[PDB]
Amino acid sequence: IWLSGMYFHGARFSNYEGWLSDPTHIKPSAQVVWPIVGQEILNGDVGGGFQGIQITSGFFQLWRASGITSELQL
Amino acid sequence: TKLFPKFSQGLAQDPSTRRIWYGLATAHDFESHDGMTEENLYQKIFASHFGQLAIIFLWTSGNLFHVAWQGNFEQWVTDPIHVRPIAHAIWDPHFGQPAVEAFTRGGASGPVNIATSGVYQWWYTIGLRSNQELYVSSVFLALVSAVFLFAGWLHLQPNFQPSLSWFKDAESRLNHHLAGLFGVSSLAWTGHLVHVAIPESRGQHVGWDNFLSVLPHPQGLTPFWSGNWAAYAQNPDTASHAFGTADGSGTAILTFLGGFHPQTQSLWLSDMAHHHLAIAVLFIVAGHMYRTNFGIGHRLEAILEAHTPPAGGLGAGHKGLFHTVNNSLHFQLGLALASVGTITSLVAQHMYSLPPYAYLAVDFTTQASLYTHHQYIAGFIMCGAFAHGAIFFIRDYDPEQNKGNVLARVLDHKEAIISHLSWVSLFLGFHTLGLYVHNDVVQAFGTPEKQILIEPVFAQWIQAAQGKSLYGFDLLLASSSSPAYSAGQSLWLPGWLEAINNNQNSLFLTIGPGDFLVHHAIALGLHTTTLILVKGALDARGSKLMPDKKDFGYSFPCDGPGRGGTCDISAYDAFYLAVFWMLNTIGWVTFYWHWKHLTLWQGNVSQFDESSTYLMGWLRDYLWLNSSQLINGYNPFGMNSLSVWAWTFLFGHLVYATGFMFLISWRGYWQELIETLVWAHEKTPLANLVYWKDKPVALSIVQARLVGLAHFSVGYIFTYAAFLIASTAGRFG
Amino acid sequence: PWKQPELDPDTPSPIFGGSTGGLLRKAQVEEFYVITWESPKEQIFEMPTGGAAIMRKGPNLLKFARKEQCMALTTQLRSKFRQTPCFYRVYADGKVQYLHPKDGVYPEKVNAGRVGVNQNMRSIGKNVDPIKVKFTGSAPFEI
Amino acid sequence: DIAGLTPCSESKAYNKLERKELKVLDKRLKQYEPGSAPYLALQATKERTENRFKTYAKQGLLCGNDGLPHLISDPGLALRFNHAGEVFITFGFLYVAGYIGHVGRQYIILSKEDAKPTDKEIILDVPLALKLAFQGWAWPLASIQELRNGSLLEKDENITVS
Amino acid sequence: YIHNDTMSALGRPQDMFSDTAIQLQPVFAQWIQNTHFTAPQLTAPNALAATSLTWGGDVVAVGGKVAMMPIALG
Amino acid sequence: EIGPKRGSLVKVLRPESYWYNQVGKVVSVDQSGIRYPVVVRFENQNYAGVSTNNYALDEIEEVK
Amino acid sequence: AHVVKIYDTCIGCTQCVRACPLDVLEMVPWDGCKAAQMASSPRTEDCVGCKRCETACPTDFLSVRVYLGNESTRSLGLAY
Amino acid sequence: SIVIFHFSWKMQSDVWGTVTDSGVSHITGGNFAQSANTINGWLRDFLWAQSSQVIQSYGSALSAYGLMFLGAHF
Ligand code: CLA
Ligand code: CLA
Ligand code: CLA
Ligand code: CLA
Ligand code: CLA
Ligand SMILES: CC1=C(/C=C/C(C)=C/C=C/C(C)=C/C=C/C=C(C)/C=C/C=C(C)/C=C/C2=C(C)CCCC2(C)C)C(C)(C)CCC1
Ligand SMILES: CC1=C(C/C=C(\C)CCC[C@H](C)CCC[C@H](C)CCCC(C)C)C(=O)c2ccccc2C1=O
Ligand SMILES: CCCCCCCCCCCCCCCCCC=O
Ligand code: SF4
Ligand code: SF4
Ligand code: SF4
Ligand SMILES: [Ca+2]
Repeated sequence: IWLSGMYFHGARFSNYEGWLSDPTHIKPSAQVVWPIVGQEILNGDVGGGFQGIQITSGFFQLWRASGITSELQL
Repeated sequence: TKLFPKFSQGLAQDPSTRRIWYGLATAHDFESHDGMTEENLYQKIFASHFGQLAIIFLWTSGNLFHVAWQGNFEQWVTDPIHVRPIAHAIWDPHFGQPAVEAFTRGGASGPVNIATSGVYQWWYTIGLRSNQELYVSSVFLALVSAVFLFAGWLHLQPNFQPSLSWFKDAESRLNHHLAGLFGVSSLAWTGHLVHVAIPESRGQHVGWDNFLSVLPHPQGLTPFWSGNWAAYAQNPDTASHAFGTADGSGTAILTFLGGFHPQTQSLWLSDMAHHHLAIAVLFIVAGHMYRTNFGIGHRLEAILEAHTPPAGGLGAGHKGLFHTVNNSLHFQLGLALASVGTITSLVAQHMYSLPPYAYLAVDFTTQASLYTHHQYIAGFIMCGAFAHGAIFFIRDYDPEQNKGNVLARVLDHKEAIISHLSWVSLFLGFHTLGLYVHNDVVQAFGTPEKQILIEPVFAQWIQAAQGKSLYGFDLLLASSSSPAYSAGQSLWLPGWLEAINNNQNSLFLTIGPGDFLVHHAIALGLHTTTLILVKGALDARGSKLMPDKKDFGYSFPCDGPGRGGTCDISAYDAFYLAVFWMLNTIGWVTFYWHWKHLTLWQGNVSQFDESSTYLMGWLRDYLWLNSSQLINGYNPFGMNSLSVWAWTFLFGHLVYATGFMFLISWRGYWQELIETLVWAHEKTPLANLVYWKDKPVALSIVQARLVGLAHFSVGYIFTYAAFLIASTAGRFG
Repeated sequence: PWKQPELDPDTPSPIFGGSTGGLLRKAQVEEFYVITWESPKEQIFEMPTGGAAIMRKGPNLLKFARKEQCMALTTQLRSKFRQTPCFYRVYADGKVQYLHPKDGVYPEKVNAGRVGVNQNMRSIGKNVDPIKVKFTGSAPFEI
Repeated sequence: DIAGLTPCSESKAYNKLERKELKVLDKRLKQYEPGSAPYLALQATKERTENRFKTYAKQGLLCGNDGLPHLISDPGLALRFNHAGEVFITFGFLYVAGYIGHVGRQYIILSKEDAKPTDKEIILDVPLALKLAFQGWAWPLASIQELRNGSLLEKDENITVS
Repeated sequence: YIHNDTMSALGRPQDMFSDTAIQLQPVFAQWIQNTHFTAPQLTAPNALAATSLTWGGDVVAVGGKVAMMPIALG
Repeated sequence: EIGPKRGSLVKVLRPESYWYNQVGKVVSVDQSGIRYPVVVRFENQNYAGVSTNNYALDEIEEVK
Repeated sequence: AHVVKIYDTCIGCTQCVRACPLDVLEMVPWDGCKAAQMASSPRTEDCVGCKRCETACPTDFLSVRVYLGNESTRSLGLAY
Repeated sequence: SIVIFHFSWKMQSDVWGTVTDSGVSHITGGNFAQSANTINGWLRDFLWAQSSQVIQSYGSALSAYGLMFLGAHF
């Protein structure tokens, strides 16, 4: 269930398609926060027309290693 | 059977290392020594008192000697603002080439260390101006110390040992202590202030060779024996007046001027004499209250028996309290420690606001070190007062003697007292932590306006009621028509108002929303430490989990792992737990003092006022910013004067971490480990020839708590002293 | 028991490999204990000093350094193999002392052949306070 | 204009801080397209910041020397001026806190009048808890009526060792 | 470590355990690193180069940032 | 016969017991002249875990 | 060594003699309880102080008490 | 904790960084060999020299790390 959640988050709430065309300039991100009390500041500008929590799990590099282009496969 | 614990045959018959350690622990518990009577106990206490006085006078004599030999006192008098005080010289064969070159400061020929005790300003204020007067006074203090040592031995001899009633005589003791020790000594001090300190401050040299030929006042006692006592306050020292010479001096001695001095930023020396004189007259007239062997006076037992309100407010009132207090020693010790611990904090709070020594406000490291030193000393003494109160309740509290009085009456609702203390502590903790975390999160979300800021409208009102016209409360002492303002308008109100309205001194500092939360944090620490100590003192002789606790003493490990487990159940354990809270409370009050003064001294008072609301601001602008020069004492590019402080700054961290070991790990694990080491030493070749005289054993449970607390307290003290003196000395004078 | 069985040597000790936890310099300089029992068959028991040893048939004798070790082996043999052991305390000079069971029945029975000692006819809680027993060297419970 | 403070409507530090935040938020607007989701999110955050500054101000709230709003807490000092709203309305917390306490005390007393009241604590009696939750709206009246009758305390039935 | 602390505090930097003063070099790990580096020439002929760039001499960099640079031991 | 009625709730008066000023049900009262014959049983367990104890005749009082 | 005491509120359940791991306590006959037996402690010098008897005591308060005192080679549990 | 501290400081001072035409510049100043021999070197050049980002993290995108930093300490 946890592994499926990481794949679903990378499929919907991430910028994997934007990072795939520029791996040396866009930072990975796979988590977006809702604007309740403040909290917009956490949604950092990670680049690629997207803003969210920058992840350090390496899921994007792993999804790069075994071919995965679109989000439909995720 | 060894013979080292001469006072205890039980520990003397111990075949382990426990005999050595415990031999150094119960060495002063004269109440539990083999074959000890009440008379022998009181006489032993009377001797140890003289030994303490002798070592105190010897210590101060050594301080005068070291400053007179290596300190630049004569060089500091001619320029008390630029030059730095010198404690003593440094002789270390371990020092290198750069250590000798870098440790030489203050205009010296060899390496020395600057003094933070602030004794130079004190001696310069009282009148010491030469390097010889400290020498002759140091030999005088050594002589009086020798006399005290002889006196202590003298009274430990037959036909010279005092009886038991002599010790149990409160009327003459209070009469003599209030008249001679408190009053005659104060009269002699104001005599020295008017005969030496006042003329030396005006350039007129007065010493033992010419004090009998120079009159303190032109009139010369003629007004003291005449109805013209105001002649001693005719011309006070003017504003434009140097403290070393007679430029702009006066001839008055007993004045009454509020505020400070324009050049030294301290109180007027012609006011402390008047103060000590009024205090001397009050104490001497108050020392004739109790009844000695005459036909006048009061009786303490009669006053205590007569103080009982009707309509059963306190039941028996104070009946039996005289015999309860006089018959017990821990009660008197707890009362004395409570009074001393309270006045020590009073000394700390008044010395920074109202500096009494000349050129003391300029020395920034001296003020910080003196305030921190006096506050930590007050905290330890305050913990000792409650510890001795618990010892009193366990050792000498007989319930049949004082039945139904206030002492036995406060014990009936100990659950109510402890529960209400618990409620106050929980309230302050929840709300101070919540306000700090709310301001922190709101500040972290890039929005400082959202954070809650409460203005202390009560303390600001008090400051406006005492003279500060910055807040705007048109109240008395800050108005122009109040009876309190017209009263004293010609006595001390102009100087007091001029000193309180200035925003550069430390007299009634301007408070704001950042002091509100810190004051609440101080209140939280005080109520929590009081809760632990009061609970350990009231529940000392029994509880519902252990009703016969009074039959187990004061410091026992536990009462087994039964009935759920009774770890840390003695009153000693309760005091042990309260030492940590005392350290935390004193650390909070000193962090507050040092940061407010650290931001006031550098003209950036707006830094603390806007960055002291959130804990991240505290950690960044206080612990991280002011520690830039301390850790740079020794780097791979050399070293400097602050390197010693940098070394002890890490030394304190190491002592603290070693204390965590004795606090976390318990005795059984270590007992098995020591057993394996014993087998190793017995079955090893060429080293089995030697053998231990006493069997090696692990430290006890109570001993482990005491050693861990000692390591924790030593690290907590050394680390903060290093950071305080380094951060202040490093960027200021 | 009916007579203190005198501890005698030349008893078959159990087969056991060399252990490491036992009989140090105190077992010789000061004192040590010794437990004897009777085994009805050949079994393997656990010594309170390391591994396991076997039970030699007939009499059995073991030596230890602490009384707690002999008491631990005694309760192990009484609750796991249904035996009746007894141990002694050998002093440095060689004075053997009978230790368990002293009355010889068992220490958890009555037998009506022992006088009570260290008993307080008062209930706990009726003890006087620390203040009353001052400089008397005695304590509330001791009184 | 009390305790030496000044209204948030006439403070330069308040406006300076407002412009600072509106500028640091506006600096992130250039990094995105004028009609996408990050642009819409940044625009919503800017509108909330302007509204908050306007809402915080012109409502009697006053700041002191740094543009940060300060709060007056003394009653009387907060009643003589329009500052009662900032903290003197403590009755809201006192009402909710007393509501929680009265509901819990009513559930403890009623559940104790049953054989073995223990399993009723680990397994709540939800129809009794929901009925007691909606019946305690007038909790101060029940508290004063339960105090005069003496049904709020005990005389001397407590496990004490005093 | 405590000895180097005291030697640096006392003004004697030439009496501490460092590379400039009295040193201690990990010769065994230095020899293993050298063995792994020159190993694909004699004891691994089918291998193109060393199994890692930790002990090598060729620094690789993608996007201007260093990827795997040789590691020295002192 | 000398103690209270079996099955009647009583109050403990031992000042050093875990059930001081509490209410316990009397399970049985011995008639052999022992020091503490009134045996009571309480709903709440003590710190050790037991729930019954035997008291004397003077340290047993009727409920309220 | 430690001082063990047995109060009169004993019921004679013989649990402390079963819990003692050093054979310190014993059961002597008595005429003040239903079991007609009270505990005693003749081998007090062998008390180690583990307080297992106090945990085995079922009456409230405990009928047996272990007051710790001076330590010897036997009471310190030393095997060397 | 000492293992991960050694890794982070050694990588930041001897491998990671950025390469340019005039050599390679590490993340830190390459002070692993001249500052790890003393205990004061760690507390000064690692915990105090670093963590300044964690300290000054308020109001930025990674503002949750300063809150997590203070929260973990509590
Ligand atoms: C006008 C009528 C009057 C009044 C108002 C008083 C009032 C008082 N009398 Mg008095 N008296 C009177 C007539 C009167 N008397 C007459 C006609 C006589 C005969 C001449 C006396 C003779 C007399 C004697 C001999 C004594 C008094 C005493 C007292 C004082 C205490 C009485 C008491 O029960 O303690 C109060 C009752 C309590 C239960 C104490 C409560 C303790 C509280 C709850 C503790 C809370 C502390 C908590 C931490 C607070 C937090 C605050 C924070 C800052 C720490 C009290 C102020 C006694 C006294 O002098 O004490 C000063 C005293 O001994 N009276
Ligand atoms: C007038 C006669 C007289 C005098 C002068 C003294 C004096 C003294 N007695 Mg004594 N006593 C007397 C009569 C007298 N006694 C009689 C008649 C009896 C029998 C009934 C006793 C029975 C007695 C006993 C049993 C004991 C003493 C003890 C002492 C010593 C107290 C310790 C001390 O030095 O604190 C010094 C106190 C002060 C300096 C004043 C108080 C200080 C307060 C806290 C304010 C601080 C001042 C100021 C703010 C600080 C400035 C200094 C700073 C600038 C450095 C002291 C020297 C004790 C002892 O043996 O020696 C230790 C003791 O045990 N006396
Ligand atoms: C007027 C001051 C005073 C006096 C006369 C006493 C007197 C007494 N205290 Mg007491 N106490 C005091 C203040 C005082 N205390 C204070 C301020 C505290 C709070 C810290 C305590 C807390 C306290 C406790 C908890 C206990 C006593 C006990 C006792 C009694 C015997 C133990 C003893 O003293 O042997 C001497 C003790 C020692 C020699 C131990 C010294 C080890 C010290 C603490 C460590 C030193 C720190 C470190 C090594 C410094 C070196 C730093 C390094 C870098 C160089 C004795 C009657 C004990 C008792 O009642 O008997 C059961 C008891 O348990 N006291
Ligand atoms: C105990 C300390 C404490 C306190 C006093 C506060 C107080 C506050 N916080 Mg804060 N906070 C805290 C801790 C604390 N916080 C901690 C520890 C954190 C970290 C987790 C935070 C994180 C945090 C954030 C992120 C935010 C706050 C915010 C706020 C404000 C919100 C006001 C509100 O909730 O709207 C109103 C709530 C209600 C009206 C609740 C309704 C309850 C019922 C339905 C009504 C009550 C009955 C009603 C009054 C009728 C009674 C009748 C009566 C008159 C008789 C408020 C001033 C927010 C803010 O805006 O900052 C200013 C916000 O952004 N806090
Ligand atoms: C609704 C039950 C309830 C009630 C009426 C009280 C009432 C009280 N408690 Mg208390 N408490 C409770 C539960 C309760 N507590 C629980 C569950 C705990 C364990 C966390 C505590 C722990 C506690 C401590 C440590 C202290 C008090 C204290 C006090 C008194 C001071 C006022 C206060 O608010 O303190 C604070 C109360 C708390 C911090 C507890 C808050 C936690 C919530 C409100 C409890 C949850 C109750 C639950 C929802 C009820 C179920 C509803 C039902 C329909 C199912 C007061 C009479 C103080 C005292 O000694 O008296 C002066 C004190 O020091 N309480
Ligand atoms: C345990 C115990 C003990 C101990 C105790 C203690 C420790 C206590 C304490 C305490 C404390 C530590 C206290 C304190 C105090 C103080 C106070 C209480 C005060 C006061 C006062 C006032 C009232 C004032 C007023 C004023 C004036 C006059 C002037 C200015 C203004 C004002 C207002 C400030 C003993 C041994 C005894 C025994 C018993 C028990
Ligand atoms: C390490 C350790 C030991 C073993 C510690 C021992 C045996 C200390 C002795 C080691 C040397 C001898 C200490 C060095 C002594 C000091 C440097 C100087 C002491 C001299 C003063 C009295 C003057 C315990 O006994 C123990 C007991 C209970 C809880 C935790 C522990 C525990 O952690
Ligand atoms: C947890 C129970 C549901 C389990 C099945 C989940 C089915 C989800 C199937 C994929 C749904 C994707 C919807 C995305 C809509 C927006 C498309 C744009 O990217
Ligand atoms: S202090 Fe040690 S022996 Fe005593 S109860 Fe706690 S764990 Fe057991
Ligand atoms: S404390 Fe241990 S050794 Fe002593 S009598 Fe009780 S169970 Fe036996
Ligand atoms: S365990 Fe307690 S009640 Fe039972 S026999 Fe021993 S002392 Fe008596
Ligand atoms: Ca001179």
